[PDB]
Amino acid sequence: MRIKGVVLSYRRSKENQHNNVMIIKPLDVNSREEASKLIGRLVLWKSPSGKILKGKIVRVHGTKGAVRARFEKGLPGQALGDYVEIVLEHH
Repeated sequence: MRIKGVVLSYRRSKENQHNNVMIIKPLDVNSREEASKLIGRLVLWKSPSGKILKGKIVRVHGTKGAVRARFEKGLPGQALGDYVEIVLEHH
């Protein structure tokens, strides 16, 4: 299963762990429960660089089902409105 989402916003990782954060609103996930069972799942975002960065849903945002994912590559984008695919990893 891959869930389709819209990156509402990005956050520049100023931390030691340079993992580019994003406020994703999954079109299928509009409940807190459906979002909370996605903690750890692998999000595939398409960077403007023409690369598919892999990320991890670290925590959800409210009851809206909007998930917040940190991407290992930590590469910028500012592609506000771009689409992701949340791979139901389940480790």
